[PDB]
Amino acid sequence: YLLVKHSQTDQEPMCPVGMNKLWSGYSLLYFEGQEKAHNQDLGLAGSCLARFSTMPFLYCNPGDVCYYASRNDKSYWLSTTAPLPMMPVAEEDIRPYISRCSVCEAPAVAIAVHSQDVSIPHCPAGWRSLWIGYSFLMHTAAGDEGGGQSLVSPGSCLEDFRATPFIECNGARGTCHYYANKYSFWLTTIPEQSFQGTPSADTLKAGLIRTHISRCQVCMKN
Amino acid sequence: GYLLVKHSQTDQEPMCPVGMNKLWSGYSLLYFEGQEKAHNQDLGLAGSCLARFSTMPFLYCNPGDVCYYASRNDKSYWLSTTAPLPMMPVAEEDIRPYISRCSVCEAPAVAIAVHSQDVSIPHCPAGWRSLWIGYSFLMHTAAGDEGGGQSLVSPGSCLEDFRATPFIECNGARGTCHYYANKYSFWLTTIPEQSFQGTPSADTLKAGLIRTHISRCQVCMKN
Amino acid sequence: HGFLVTRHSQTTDDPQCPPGTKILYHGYSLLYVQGNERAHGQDLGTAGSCLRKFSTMPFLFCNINNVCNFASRNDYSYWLSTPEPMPMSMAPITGENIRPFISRCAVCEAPAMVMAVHSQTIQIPQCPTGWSSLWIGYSFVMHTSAGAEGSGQALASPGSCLEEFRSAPFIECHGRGTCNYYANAYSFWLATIERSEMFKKPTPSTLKAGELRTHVSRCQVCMRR
Amino acid sequence: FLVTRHSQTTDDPQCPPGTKILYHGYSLLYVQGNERAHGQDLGTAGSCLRKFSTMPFLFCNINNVCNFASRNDYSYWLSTPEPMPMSMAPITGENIRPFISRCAVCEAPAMVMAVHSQTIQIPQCPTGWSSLWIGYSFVMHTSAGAEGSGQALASPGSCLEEFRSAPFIECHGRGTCNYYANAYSFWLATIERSEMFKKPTPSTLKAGELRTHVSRCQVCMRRT
Amino acid sequence: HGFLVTRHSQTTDDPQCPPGTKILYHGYSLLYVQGNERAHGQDLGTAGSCLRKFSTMPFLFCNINNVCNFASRNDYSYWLSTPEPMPMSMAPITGENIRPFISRCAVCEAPAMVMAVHSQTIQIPQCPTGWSSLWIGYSFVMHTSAGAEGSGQALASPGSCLEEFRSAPFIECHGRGTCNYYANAYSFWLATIERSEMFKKPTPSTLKAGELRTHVSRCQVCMR
Amino acid sequence: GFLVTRHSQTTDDPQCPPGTKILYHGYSLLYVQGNERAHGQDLGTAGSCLRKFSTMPFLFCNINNVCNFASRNDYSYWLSTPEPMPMSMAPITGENIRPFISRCAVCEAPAMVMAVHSQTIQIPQCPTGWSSLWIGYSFVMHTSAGAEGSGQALASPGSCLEEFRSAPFIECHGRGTCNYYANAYSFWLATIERSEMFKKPTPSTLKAGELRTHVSRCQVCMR
Ligand SMILES: [Br-]
Ligand SMILES: [Br-]
Ligand SMILES: [Br-]
Ligand SMILES: [Br-]
Ligand SMILES: [Br-]
Ligand SMILES: [Br-]
Ligand SMILES: [Br-]
Ligand SMILES: [Br-]
Ligand SMILES: [Br-]
Ligand SMILES: [Br-]
Ligand SMILES: [Br-]
Ligand SMILES: [Br-]
Ligand SMILES: [Br-]
Ligand SMILES: [Br-]
Ligand SMILES: [Br-]
Ligand SMILES: [Br-]
Ligand SMILES: [Br-]
Ligand SMILES: [Br-]
Ligand SMILES: [Lu+3]
Ligand SMILES: [Lu+3]
Repeated sequence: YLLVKHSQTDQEPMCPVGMNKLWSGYSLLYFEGQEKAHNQDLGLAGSCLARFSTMPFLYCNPGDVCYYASRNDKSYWLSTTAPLPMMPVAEEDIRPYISRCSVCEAPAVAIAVHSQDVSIPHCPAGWRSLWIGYSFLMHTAAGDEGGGQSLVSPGSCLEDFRATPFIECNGARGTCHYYANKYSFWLTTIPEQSFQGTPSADTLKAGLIRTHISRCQVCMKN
Repeated sequence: GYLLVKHSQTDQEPMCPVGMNKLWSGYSLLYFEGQEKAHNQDLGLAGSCLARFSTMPFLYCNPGDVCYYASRNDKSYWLSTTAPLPMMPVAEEDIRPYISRCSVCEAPAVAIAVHSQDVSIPHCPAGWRSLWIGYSFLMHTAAGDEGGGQSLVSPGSCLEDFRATPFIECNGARGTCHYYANKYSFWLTTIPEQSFQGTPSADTLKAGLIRTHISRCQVCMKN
Repeated sequence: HGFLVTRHSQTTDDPQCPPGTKILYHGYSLLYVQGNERAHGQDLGTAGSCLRKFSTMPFLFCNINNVCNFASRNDYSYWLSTPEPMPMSMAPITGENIRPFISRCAVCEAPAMVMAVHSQTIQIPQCPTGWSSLWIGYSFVMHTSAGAEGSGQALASPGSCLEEFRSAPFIECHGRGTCNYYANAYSFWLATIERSEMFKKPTPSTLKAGELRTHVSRCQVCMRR
Repeated sequence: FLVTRHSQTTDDPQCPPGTKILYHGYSLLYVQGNERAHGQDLGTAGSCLRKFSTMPFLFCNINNVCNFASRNDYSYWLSTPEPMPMSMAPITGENIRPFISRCAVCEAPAMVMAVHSQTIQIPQCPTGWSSLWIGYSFVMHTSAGAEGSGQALASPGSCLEEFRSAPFIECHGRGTCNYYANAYSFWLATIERSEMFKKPTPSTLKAGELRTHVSRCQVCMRRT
Repeated sequence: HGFLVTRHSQTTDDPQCPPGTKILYHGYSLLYVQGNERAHGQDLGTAGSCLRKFSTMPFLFCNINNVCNFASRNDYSYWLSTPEPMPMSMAPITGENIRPFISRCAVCEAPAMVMAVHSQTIQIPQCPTGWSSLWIGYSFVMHTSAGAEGSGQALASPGSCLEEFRSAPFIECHGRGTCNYYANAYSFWLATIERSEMFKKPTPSTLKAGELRTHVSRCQVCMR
Repeated sequence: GFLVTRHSQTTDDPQCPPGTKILYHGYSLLYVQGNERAHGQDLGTAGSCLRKFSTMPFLFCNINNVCNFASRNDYSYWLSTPEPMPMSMAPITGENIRPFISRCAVCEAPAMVMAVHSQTIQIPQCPTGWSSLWIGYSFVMHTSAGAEGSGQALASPGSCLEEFRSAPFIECHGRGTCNYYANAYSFWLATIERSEMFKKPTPSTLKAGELRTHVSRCQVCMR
């Protein structure tokens, strides 16, 4: 099994004590080609690309012509906690904003469990805890494009809630930036034991958010 | 029987030009969203001035002879006022101060809009008089990739008051409206070049340094 | 000055031009088309919604290699329909069997401006002072079908005023030559709003056969005198 | 290894033989936020939530402000045989409970997969594998705004034990749920090998003539 | 009384106003724009499709925090083009080199209203009685480009009647300052429909250079 | 019981890689599109391998308990062979479609199978302790009608096509036709020099004879 860890810092994360690292890279969320998003599961090795670029892909048509950084495509990456920039950052200035990752060869499968409660969900019997966090569900940015995580995948359990955990890189421009239409979606905490048929609308400001976000824990068998 | 439509961008009905009889006043309708599909009204046409407001002014039916009113997840969008951005959705009566008003006036001739794509205000065609000057409002987007735009020759594309967020979203059955972060307004730019700009220079503009970067326009009427 | 007004019979018979107008030509009622999954409509109040010749595939497309393809992919065309019922089989209609389902239209020249007004009530709104009546109907604003794509009508255009209410006012056709009604063919109409409730949370309502048209906004198409 | 099962009823499904239970929950098909659909494969634990809510998520913006059940988002869940009310009006509150399918997430000793025959016959499990259950090939679906998601054909999620023309229900942040006319379920069709490369013969089927025209599937585990 | 009519040369030369009308101004032919992935066009029959100044990015967008961004993302602008040959390299065109590819337009003031009529045959449709001809052309209905996004023309408007048929009538430009013709740029035109074929399965056809213009509906722009 | 699916990209059945055993063969399904909504099957999974082919492998049902098969305007997309479009460039139908569809094999493997990408013209090496199953080119996503489409997980064998093709898939319709269209786009990982990772990308337009050499390479490995 392959355990994927995203540091959410400009430093590569360490692999668990008893695990060999296959490679390190940059946290890829999704590509957008022809305004169609194609995502990588944050819990799968595909979300950890060894080499970064504002435009890491090219495209071809049946006429046997391929175009690289010759149109208007873009890429999205999991970001670090660096503060929001006033203007787009270019080239070398992008580095501090891209989350780093490591792919580790593990002994057994890893899963994520979610409580939909303020309490941390316990790992199944015969399973050990790797880390705890918040239930990251989906995201949207340019247009209605975006994507989401598999709740059983470790990628759906980010160590801490973050309003805008990803950044947009505008392909051929060679710049990345945080735009106002960026949304992150998270599972909520539900007071009821198991059934809530009538949600009570609410707007949450900094400091009063986390108590409303579902908790999770990533576990590995044994 | 030509019609002139004016949107105040305030909670007060606009006055029709002297000599033009007002057919009616209403609320500034930008667009409806049904099944996540936007259907806009040209701000320069009378259809954009709806006499009676409602967070859900429409209903829909399917071929099985069943119609649903405010029974799903549709919405409506309206031109807004200068009322301050609320910290949370405003409900029912509290919505009123946020909705722009409009008037439909019977005019003697067809009115048009001209745009400069410059800091300088464009003149009306020879023989035409100015009704008002404003800023070049091109298009907009909000929920999802839905939204719409104005006809540059229509008076609807020329708003007297520039505003980063000229419209508000009403969430249909909820009976509330609010300003969400994915709301975008698009305006024609002021181009430094005289007539041909083959290489734009990216830029980010903060408040106070915006209006001088927005194309200007005038709404005109012959005579 | 050359004002025009288009009228749709919603039947296989040509509609008569409204009082005070003269006939230009008749045709079939085109609502909208969908090419490469993108919908583009023609306002029912304009001559563009009235084509002399019908076809399940009224258009073709070309690429930058100078190659055009006609009825060679998976495109659509939507037309206003008649009261003709769906076949008992509920299967797609083809060939000559399509004829009875397509609405007819008339493009007429008017001596002055033509417009529509909506009451947003069950009552017919009166024409503005000095304007004469051309016809009355129901407030038809937009529609959606395949892929939730669609188009709509300008609220001051005669096209937003359909003379006969139909829960399914249009039929879906395909380049392959088939047409049919689908459960997701939705018609949107202006609702009735009491002035006192304009700023009150809408009261949900589910309507069934017999009580549909009694809760839809009414309209009148008028012409300046 | 995990295996997820959906009862498609208000009763908790039982873990298949050879597997141990982890937890039970409600069957989540997919959610729709800011007009974008995002599903959880029915063959994974993500399709099984411990708690139900018409709005099980919230969204946050660039200004670090989150909004919960304030806009027009959706949640979709596998449903039960519960009849649609005669009024055809939206269902609310506790009255929603009878319409929501239950699920079980179980730990299995070996990998599990689904196979499809594309005929009325049940596809055999590969040599060396054992059957956990049989069903009908469920591929994808669409609802509000023609948005939707689908199942991986190799996953048990693409093999529903009970065929349903309307297998899921639509809910809104408002707290309302209902079956709408545009709710479509897509299934693999049956194909005669003699007609694989022939123009498909169009067909419109009605009640009682449905199941016999949908591809069959079997969920198998690589053990014993 | 003052009614505008817009004409597009589809070349680098300014088109002349038709007889009976007087010129107001000349510009470049804007087909449509694409911002935040949504297309928005300007009907070719209106003055809005004729801009005094050309730019690969003639607009900017502003957000709820009162901040506007100009040419910093991935938006587009599309313009009617000329017969200018596509570069041998097939690479994007930049800066001043874009000029030869952009169509010019003229906005004219007419004494009466103008309309377009379509024959849906190879015959030039006659103007209604009491209307005079301004020009003839081919029935242009809609188009799509990047992201399959696009817009169209009102068949009742002169914009639906292009004087020069072009398989590739427009060019795509980006805020970056690059423009080019891409393989997914599609132009849709009204087809020629034969009377006995109206209610029959359309006969599929794939046409190549030389047999194109002959299978496209003709039109005529008329003035009262 | 780990699984790995392989696609021949020809009419011949592909063989299971050394060290793995065959379960069954079929036709290579890339994705389907119903009600204008695309849904794909990762090429590295058994879901992309159907025992039976058809231009319309699915049907749909509504809440009135009525199902429709090949009765609207839906699509199916399949990985294709080297067979070119007929000179007429018109849609292919019936038996003539056979030569265009790729075959696949679903195999059982002793251990985990994964793909690695070099993002260079070099073939990436399998991790220490892993053996090779096959090598290829980095195929990540695709789009066609309406710009809809799907893609591959970068650690999935499906992101590693053994033979590069500018047009690796063919489009089919419920009406029984299939063909290549100009807007059928295939997206691949590009080659990136380490010193250029954080530098503005250098645009490139590639033509026949220089395509394959500018695409990232990959290798499918098994522990
Ligand atoms: Br690009
Ligand atoms: Br558990
Ligand atoms: Br922004
Ligand atoms: Br907090
Ligand atoms: Br609603
Ligand atoms: Br927001
Ligand atoms: Br077609
Ligand atoms: Br249906
Ligand atoms: Br009724
Ligand atoms: Br059953
Ligand atoms: Br909501
Ligand atoms: Br419905
Ligand atoms: Br049945
Ligand atoms: Br841009
Ligand atoms: Br291209
Ligand atoms: Br030709
Ligand atoms: Br079909
Ligand atoms: Br094509
Ligand atoms: Lu989109
Ligand atoms: Lu959309």
